[PDB]
Parts: sequence; C-alpha cells; structure tokens
Amino acid sequence: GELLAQVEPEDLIKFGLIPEFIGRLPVVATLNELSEEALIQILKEPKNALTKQYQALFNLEGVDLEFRDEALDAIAKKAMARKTGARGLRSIVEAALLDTMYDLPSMEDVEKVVIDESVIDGQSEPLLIYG
Amino acid sequence: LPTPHEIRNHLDDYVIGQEQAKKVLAVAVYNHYKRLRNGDTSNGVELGKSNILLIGPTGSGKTLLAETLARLLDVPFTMADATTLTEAGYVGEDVENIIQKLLQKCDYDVQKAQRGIVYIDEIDKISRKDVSGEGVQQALLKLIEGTVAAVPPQGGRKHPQQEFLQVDTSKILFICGGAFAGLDKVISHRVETGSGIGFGATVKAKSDKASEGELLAQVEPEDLIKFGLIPEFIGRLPVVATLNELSEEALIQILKEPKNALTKQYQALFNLEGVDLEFRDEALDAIAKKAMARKTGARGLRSIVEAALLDTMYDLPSMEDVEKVVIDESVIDGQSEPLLIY
Amino acid sequence: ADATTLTEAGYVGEDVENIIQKLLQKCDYDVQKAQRGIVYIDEIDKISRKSDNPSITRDVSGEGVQQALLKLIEGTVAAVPPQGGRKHPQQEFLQVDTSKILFICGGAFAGLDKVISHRVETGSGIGFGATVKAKSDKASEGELLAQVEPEDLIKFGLIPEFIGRLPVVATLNELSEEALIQILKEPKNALTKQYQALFNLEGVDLEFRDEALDAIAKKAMARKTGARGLRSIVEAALLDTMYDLPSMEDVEKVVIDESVIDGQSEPLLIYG
Amino acid sequence: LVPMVIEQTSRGERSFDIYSRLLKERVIFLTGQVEDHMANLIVAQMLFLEAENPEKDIYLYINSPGGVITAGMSIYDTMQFIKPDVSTICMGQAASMGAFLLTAGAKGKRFCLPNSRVMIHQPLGGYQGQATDIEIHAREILKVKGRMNELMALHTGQSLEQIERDTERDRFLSAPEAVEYGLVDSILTHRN
Amino acid sequence: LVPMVIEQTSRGERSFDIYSRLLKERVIFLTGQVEDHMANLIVAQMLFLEAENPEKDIYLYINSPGGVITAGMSIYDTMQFIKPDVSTICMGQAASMGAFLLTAGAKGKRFCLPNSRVMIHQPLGGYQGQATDIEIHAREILKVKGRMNELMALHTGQSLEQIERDTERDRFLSAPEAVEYGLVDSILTHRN
Amino acid sequence: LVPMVIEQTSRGERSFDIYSRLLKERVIFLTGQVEDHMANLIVAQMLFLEAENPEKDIYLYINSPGGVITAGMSIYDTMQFIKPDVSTICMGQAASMGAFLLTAGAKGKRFCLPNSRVMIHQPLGGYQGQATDIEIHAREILKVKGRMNELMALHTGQSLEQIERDTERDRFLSAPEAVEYGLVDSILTHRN
Ligand SMILES: Nc1ncnc2c1ncn2[C@@H]1O[C@H](COP(=O)(O)OP(=O)(O)O)[C@@H](O)[C@H]1O
Repeated sequence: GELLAQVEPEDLIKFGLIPEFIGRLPVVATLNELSEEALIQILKEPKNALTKQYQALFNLEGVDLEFRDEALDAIAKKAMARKTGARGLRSIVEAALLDTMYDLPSMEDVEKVVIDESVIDGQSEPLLIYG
Repeated sequence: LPTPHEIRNHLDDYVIGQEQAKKVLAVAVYNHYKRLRNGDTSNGVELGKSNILLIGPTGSGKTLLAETLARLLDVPFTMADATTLTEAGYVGEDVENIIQKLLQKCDYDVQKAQRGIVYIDEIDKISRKDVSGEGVQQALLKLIEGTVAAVPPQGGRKHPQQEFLQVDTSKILFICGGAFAGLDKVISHRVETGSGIGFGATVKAKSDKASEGELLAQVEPEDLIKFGLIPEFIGRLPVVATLNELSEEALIQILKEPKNALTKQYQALFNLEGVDLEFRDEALDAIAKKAMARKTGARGLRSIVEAALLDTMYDLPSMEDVEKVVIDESVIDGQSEPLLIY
Repeated sequence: ADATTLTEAGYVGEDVENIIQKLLQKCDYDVQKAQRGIVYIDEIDKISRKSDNPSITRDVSGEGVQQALLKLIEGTVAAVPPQGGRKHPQQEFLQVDTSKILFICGGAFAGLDKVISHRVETGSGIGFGATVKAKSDKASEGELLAQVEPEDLIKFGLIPEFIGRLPVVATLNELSEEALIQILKEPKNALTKQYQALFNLEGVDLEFRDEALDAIAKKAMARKTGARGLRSIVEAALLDTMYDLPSMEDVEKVVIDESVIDGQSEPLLIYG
Repeated sequence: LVPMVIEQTSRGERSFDIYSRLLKERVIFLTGQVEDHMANLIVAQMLFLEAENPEKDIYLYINSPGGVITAGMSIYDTMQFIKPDVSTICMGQAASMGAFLLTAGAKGKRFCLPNSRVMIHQPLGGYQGQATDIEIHAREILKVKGRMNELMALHTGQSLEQIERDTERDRFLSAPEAVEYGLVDSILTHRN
Repeated sequence: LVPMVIEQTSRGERSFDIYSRLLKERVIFLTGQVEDHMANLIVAQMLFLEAENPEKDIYLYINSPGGVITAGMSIYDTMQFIKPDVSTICMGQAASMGAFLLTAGAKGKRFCLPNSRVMIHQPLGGYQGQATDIEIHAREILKVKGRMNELMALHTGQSLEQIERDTERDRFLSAPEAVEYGLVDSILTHRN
Repeated sequence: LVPMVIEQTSRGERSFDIYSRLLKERVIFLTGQVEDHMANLIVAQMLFLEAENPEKDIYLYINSPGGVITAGMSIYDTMQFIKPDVSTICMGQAASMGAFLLTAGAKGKRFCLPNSRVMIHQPLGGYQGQATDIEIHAREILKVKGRMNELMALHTGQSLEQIERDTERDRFLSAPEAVEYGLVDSILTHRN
C-alpha cells in the first residue's frame, strides 16, 4: 500500500498508457487488500454471507451448524497467503468441509455440528452432536 | 488572419518562458496556413511544406505547446509515440495506423485530415545500432515529404474483403518532438573547450542547469548525425527549436501566472463556496522546491498540493462562519493544519 | 511505391500486388490503362541483404521482397481485387499482366562506393614479390558510381537474378556551389521564388544578392544536409523578419545581404 | 589489474580502460622512470590528440622520480611543437625531468598540488674508456646542463645564472615555493 | 584469477570483473604497497567518479602496510580537492600511509572494522653521499614529517604535540582505541 | 588453465569460467595462502552476493595452509557484518587462519569432509630492531593472540582457558575430533 500512495501519472505513462487520458483524471485514490479482521467481517456481515449459505444447507438437512472465531482466523490467514481475494474464501471452506458433506446425510441422530480450528487445518475431524 | 504576435500573446497566457520556441511555432503555423489557404496559387511558383523539430528535456511542456496550438485552431490534432511503431513483418504496429488515429479525430474526414497538425513524441530511443531500429524511421520518410496512405474505411482491422481509403499527406504539417539524453555532451565536445574528466577540467557541480538549455540552442545537423539519426530525417526537418528546462523561479510562475493555474483552480473552488483561499509565497516556493528535490516535475506539483488541501477541504464544509484560509510552510510540511478565520 | 512496406506473401506486411492496385486507382480501375502504365520504386537499397548469404533465417523485408519482384518485373498475371472483394460469388479478381509495364527503381546506396573502389583498386600482393605498385588516386563518389557493374551490386546484398531484370543503370552526382546557386533561382518552384510569392501577396517585395547565395551554398555543403538544408538556412535567416512583418506596414521592398546570413546584420527594409 | 569503465553514448554502451577513458578527454599520464619506450607512447598520445582537435588544450599529469634525459627531450620538443597548449600538474613528486617537463608547460596553465614535492639537479652521467674518449663524453654532459638551464629559465622566467646556481645541487621546492620560483603558476587546492 | 560478474541493465546484460563492478557503485580498492603506479590508478578512478555525479560520496577501502609518501600525497590532495566526500574504511591493517589516508576522510564518514588494526609511525628514509647532500635530504624528510603531522592533527582533531609524540614510535591502535584517538569516527560491526 | 562452461538461459547461452559459474550460486573458493590480494577478492564477492540476495545463504570452501592474520580478519568481520549466513566447508586442510574462518561460520551451517585435517596454533611473528621497538611489536602480537583465542572460544563454545591451552601448540584435529571440539556442526559423507 505504501508504494501505491507514492504513485504519479508518470508511472502510468511508463506502463504504456497515453498521457492525454491520464491527464483527464487529476484525482487518484488508493486502496489496500483486506486484512485478517476485514475478512472476518466479510465472512458473516453480508446478508448473503458464505457462512450463512452453508448454515442454510445444514439447516435444510435438519442439523445445526456452528463456527468458531479461532477457526475463522485461520481461514483468513490462508486466504491472505493465496491472495485470491474474497472469492478464495469459498474454496477454503469447500476444501475443509468436503469430507463432511460427503457423509453428512449418511449419519443419523445428529442435531448439531461443531467445527474447530484444527478441523480447518485437516488434522482434526468435525465434531458431531448426538442425542 | 491572426499575426504571429497574436499567437505569442495567446501562448504566453498558458505558457511561461520558451520565447524563442514560441516565435518559431507561431511563424511556422502562420506560414503553413497561408500556403494552405492560398491553394489557388495564382503565381506559377508552387509553395512547399515545412516541418518543425522540437528538442527539450522531459517535463518541458512540449505536449502543452502542441495542445495549445491545436486548441487555438479548428484543425484536428493527433499525438503518437514513435517507440511503439515497428517495421513491416513485425508484431503489427505500422506507420499507417498513425493516419488512422488522425482520421478518427475528424470523424474519418479526408479533407479535414489534410489540414490537421500531426505531432510525434518520444522520437528518441529509436536509431541505428535484425531488429527494426532505424527501419521504423524509414517508413516515416514518405510520410513527411508527402504520400498517399491506405487506411481502413471505418477504422477497423485490416480485412481483405474491403477497400482502403487514400489520404494524401502532402499538406499535413508534422511536428517532431523528443527528449534527447546525451546530445548536450556531444555538442559540448564540438563547441566547448574542456578536458572532461580532468583535475583542472570543469565539472557540472555548480548546479547551473540553465547552461544545458543554452547549449541545445547551438544544435546543428552534424550533432544529430552523431546521435545516430540518418541524414534524410534531419534534412526533412528544416525548422529546429530548442526548449530549456524549468527552474525553481519559473516553476513558481506556473503555479499562478497561467490562466488555468493550479493555485487559481483551487482558489476558484474555495471562493465558490464562499471561503477565501490565500497561498503564501513561502508555501509556493516550498512546493516547487519539493518537486525539484524529488525531480517529480510539473505533474507532481498537483499531488503535493492535493495532500495538504485534501484534509482541509474535507472538514471545511462541516463548520460555518469561515471567511479566509491561509496556507503556510507548516501546512505544506504537515506539522500544523491551515488556520481559518471566524 | 515504398519497398520497405513490401513483404513476402502470407505476412502482416503490405503485399507486393498492392503496388499494381495503386496504379488502377489512377486510371479509375481500368485494367487496360494499367497494362501500359509506368511505375516508380524508391529506396530499393533497403531490401538489400545485410550479410544474409548463409540464410540463417528468411528475411521477408529483404531478400524475400526481391524474390517476389523477380517474375513481376519480367511479366505475369497479378490477382488484385477490383473493389476489395465486394462479393464472394463471382469475385472476378482483376488479372493485370505486367509484361508491358515499365518499372523504375531508385535508391541511395551507402558503402557501394567502397566496394567499387576495392575492385578498381590495384595490387596483386604485398612485399618485394609484388610486380605492381598498386598506385591509386582519390575519386569522387559520382565517378566511382559510373564504373559500377552488376558484380558490385551482388556483393551489396542483391540477388543476381534481380539485377538482371534492370539492364540499363543510371548514376547521379553530388552538387556544388554553382549547382545549388542555380537551383535557388533557375527552377520554377525554386526555394527563393516560393518565399518571394509568399511576400508578394502581402504587398511586400523581396530581393536577393549573389553574395548571399554563395554563403547559403557554402553553409549547405558545410552541414552535409544536401539540397534540403537550404530551406533550414533561409527560414532561419528570415524568421525574425516574418515574425513581425504583418504588424507594421508601408514597407515596399526587402533586401538580403551576405552579412545577414552570417548573423551579424539584419535585412534592409524599404518604405514607400 | 586495470579497472574497466563503461562510457554511455547515444550510439550505445562501450567499454574502455581507466587510462584509455581519460585519454579520450585529452588527459595523459606520466608515471615511473622515464625511458624511450614510455616516452614514445606519450608522444603518440600527444600527436593523436593534436589531429582530433588542434585547439583544445591537453593536460599532463606528472608523478615520477626523474629518468633518462634523452626521453624527456622527445616529450619537451613535442609539447612546444604542437599547436595546443599543454597543461602540467604535479602529483606526488617531480624530479629533474619531471620538473623540467612540469615547468615546460604552457604559461598560465601550470599547476601543483598542495603537498607535492619538486626536485631539480644537474645531469648525472659517466663513461669508462680511453682518456681521449672520456673528453668527448665529458663535453656533452656539460653542454646538456647548459641547454637545460636555459630552457628552464625561459619557461620559469628566472635569470639563467639563477637557474644554474639553484640546479648546481639538489634543491627541494614545495608547492608554494614552486609558484614563487615560477615552476608552476597556481595551486589547485580545491575544486573551486 | 579475477572473477567476472553479470550486471542486468535496461539496455541489456554486460559482463564486468568484480573490481570494475564495484567501481560503478563509487567504491575504490587500495591494497598492497603504495607506489606511483597504483596511486595514479586510484587518482584516475576518483576523477572519473567526480565527473559522473559529484554529489554522491565515494568509498575507499584501505588495507596496506604503508609505502612511499609521494604516491600517497597524490591521493590525499585529490580526496580534499574533489567536491564529493571520500569515505574511508579500514579492513585488515592500516600503517602510516594507510592511516594517513584513513583519517583524511570526510568528518563523520570514517569507519573501521572491529578486528581491524591501525598503526601510525614517522617517515622512514635514508640517503648516502656527500655531507652537503646528506643535509639537503635530511631536512627534506623532516619537512615531510611536519607536513604529515600537521595534517594528521587537523583531521584527527588532536593537538599537534600529541600527534608528534604518538607518531615518534610505532603505535598500534585497536579499533576502539582508534575512535578515541579520532582516526575513525565509528566502528561498523553489523548491518543495521 | 581454467576451463570454460556454458549456462543455458532462456534468451541464449553464456560462457563463464568454472570459478565464475559457481559464484552465481553463492559459492566462494578460499585456496592457497592468505594475503591481502586474495582476501580483498573474497570480500568483494561477499558484498556482491549480499546485494543480489541478502536472504540466501553463502558457501565458503576453505583449503589452505594458513597465512596472514590481518588479511583474514577482514574476511571474518565481513562475514559477521553482512546479514546472510556464511556456510564454511573444510576440504582437505584448515590451518590456524583457515580454522578461525571455519569456526566463524554461522551456527548449524558448518561442515567438514571426512578426510579433512584442521590445525590450531597461536599467532606466529617476529620483529628485529631496537629493544624498545621490539617491545611495542611484541604487545601487538600478544593482543592478537588474546583476541583470536577469545573469538575462537566464542564460536567454538569451549572455555577460553581450554582454547588457550590447546592452541598453545599445534593441535591436529580430524573431522570427528573437530565435531567434538565444536569447530564444526556436522560431517558430510554422502548426498541424501
Ligand atoms: N513552459 C511551460 N509553461 C507552462 N506549463 C509547463 C511548461 N513546461 C511544462 N509545463 C507543464 O508540465 C506538464 C507536463 O509537461 P510534459 O508534457 O511532460 O512536457 P514534455 O512533453 O516536455 O515532457 C504540463 O501539464 C504543463 O502544464
């Protein structure tokens, strides 16, 4: 982000852009990639949130779905490494929950599902509530 | 018709300095229009075209002069980069595309295109050492002297199942401008008597860059030949002009003297809401000093001023009872915000 | 036509057949008229080979252009669209035979003089054994070009078959002070005459002097800019003059002196 | 090893030796004992620059504890013959021959560094052989001394008798003393 | 053998020796005995960098067990003459001439490695011949000592008396001790 | 002579000497007696690599019967100064100076071949002249002995007293013995 702040129209001209067009826009604004905290909000704050989408699917099956703040932090960290943006978040969730959905309807006497941070990493398995 | 003095005063309103260069452009445009307007040629003698050559360092307002002349007239104007051009059989860029851009400006009007003023930028970086190199320039030969050029009917990709219109370039004035790096050194060896890298030899430590501009005024065709340009192109351009570089004093003038000045634009915006804007002389000098220190150029000046005013203009509409805004050196550095009058 | 634009078939560069298309435009797409037309080619030296004898890679801009022109110059049918392929069915591409179409090639050759000088240069060997002294004398560029032969052109990078199509070869010479001086006034559309007309329309007369032309010619040949350099010197001397000429009035005649060209004087104005 | 430097030009980048690069700027280096082999190299450098620009001055740096007198005469006569003015600068030290060539530069273009040393002494030579043969060789060394003093007096501007007395025995002149004695004109203490 | 390095530039790729590559970055190497040939090479490199850009500082690495004084003064006068500042760095050892040039750097831009050693001693010279000639040479070397000691005190900032006594005999100054003496401003141990 | 090799690049093939090709891979060769010329050459390579990549490691091969200490200290300080970790590998022999450089390698990046010899002995030197001059020179070498032993104990990890006792006389340590002493961290026998 620091490099973007020290940007001038000459830099754009060097890229191979006509100077006349660059002169029509005398105002420039800079942004920055989402951070760990920003990804957490984007994960649940929007109405059509990624977490809410999967929760509806689990609710449709009749099982409750829960998420942990610690696990969500790891997901944001992995997305930053991939630097694929918000869309990459969907891929991360699909990979961790791939095995779960495969055998989720097979199981019976299940009322709620709990996900741990270790489950996201792949070392642990998703916790299931039986009763 | 307008006389050269009229164009001089006009350019002076939007340009500061370059007196010699301004005279050349005015005379050339005036003479070219007289030839174009006198198409009947009552006398048996046939008039001939003339070309303009501009030599000046980067950030010398070369494009500004071309745009100002084009704005002052109703003929179409086009800007192009010589480096992009390539010889036939290469990736695809050709000299014919240059005429296509001109036609697009005049809505594919062949008659209007003939009266248009074509301009070339960054002529440097292409010269004799296969690679295109000088070959790209060779294609321009026929264009400068005048020749028919095939262009698509409606500015579309070349298709065999279509015809290409012919545009005669025998009446299109060409203005070739570019920044030459190292030409001053060649000229110095020719005209100046110095021992270069010597204990007693003069060195460019005095920081008097103004001398460089004066040296460029003594440019001759032989100097261009040493640069690597082929003698055909130098001969095709009979008129040559030199533009010096900007200085701290001159830069201060550009901030307020031009009609479309940077400071005047902000002042108009501020007084439009009812709050006066005052630019201290010290702050203006510091702005020019910062750009020269970082060699950002005339373009970078806008960004420097925008940094200080951005924060101020955001909070100004919040409060009321504001009469005047005073900018100081601290505001430029950012240590303290500009004071307001209540 | 421009030889640089021409390239081998099947490439982005302009096709050789397009040259014949231009000729048709002049005669309103008349095939019969084009068959007896005249064609001029410029800067033909650019397509010459540049040490491409090994043929490491095919040169579409160089040797390739020559090969395509071999049969065209001799004479053959050329398929050119009448109106850029108006309709696919019944296209009827114009067949323009070039057996009777004259072709004139022209171009400035750099280094050819040295090639001719080497061939003309004598000397079988070096040392006491040499029976010939190898005496030579300096010759002008025009003189060497007159002795040109097809063998010399081949070494420049031209195919022998190509030069064989041009039986007659004509050479040109450089210019001198007398030639440049005459060119400034003798031709109809002379440089000096053009400026006189530009000044006459404004109610102003202009006159030149022989001494001024001498300095102009010397400056032109001193800069090595050819005849085109003349314009640069003339405009540079009259720049300040015409910069303010429309401002004042009551001026009937202008006189240029030799000192004016040197930059230590100014043109003399005559008031009526 | 001699380091390499690249000179950037419009034509393109080229590589030259540090000594070769300075030669392009009319700078010649005189270093070490003076002999026929190095003198011919300096003479060639001078003649090469004269043809390139007979109006641009030439700068000669001298740092050497003297050497052969014969080799110096070829350099001295070459500087006075060519049209350009040859500037001489003393770096480190300048013995009899180094000083003779130093003061032999163009008037008003002779410089000396602040801590440079100068030394002037009579010709040193010897011969072994017959008494008759020794007489011939003895005459030449005396004649060389007289001619050298007259040339020094002309360039330095001092009287011929004064030069002979000063050159009779080893005499050391510092940078200020050199200016006072006329060997050099000024001292390039700083860039400006 | 000297290795060759490849430098990537916008114009293309060029191959230079290790010593020539560092020269582009305003770096000069002073190694071995100080003589007229190596000294004239350093002078050329200094003048070459001044012409390129006389604003950036120049770095001089010194590692040498002394040498001749005339060759060294040509470097000292050159460093003070040129407008840009010359930064001296001591690696290995630095004898009288290596120390005289080390302390002669711009104030605030003198460094020494932690284990590097320094040494300062008076001029060493001798002459054999007539009694009269011996007096001339004896006074000459003594004057050189005074000039060196005066300049040493000026750069070091120590009193002239201290410089004379300390330089009377060989004085091995460690990197920390050298900073106290004022030969070098600071000691470079780790980057950043 | 030195053989030439070819480096296949996407643009084209380049020719380099066997020693220059390995330099691109951050490999430096320390062969023969240590001196100022060879040491300054290694220092330049170390700095040149730090600029190209200040994060990758550097490998230093040592095979030499020792040499000068001052020339070696410039290499040691250069290794500890630069940010990259300098890996030291002993091939065949490692004398007193070579051993000091070998132990100076970064922790966990020190290796030696199985049939490799190491030697550690106190600094050797001599001076002749006046009795007073002898004493001052003796103090310098004694200080060097203490400084070398102190630094040796630091990197090796052995107590300073143990190092002083062992380095008092020549001690030949084989590759396994060297690991126990702590001069190295591991042994390379086969490629995994
Ligand atoms: N002499 C001048 N008068 C007015 N403005 C100038 C002048 N020189 C430069 N400028 C300003 O510099 C800006 C950029 O100029 P630029 O087109 O980069 O010059 P060049 O083409 O010589 O590089 C322009 O917006 C122009 O307002």
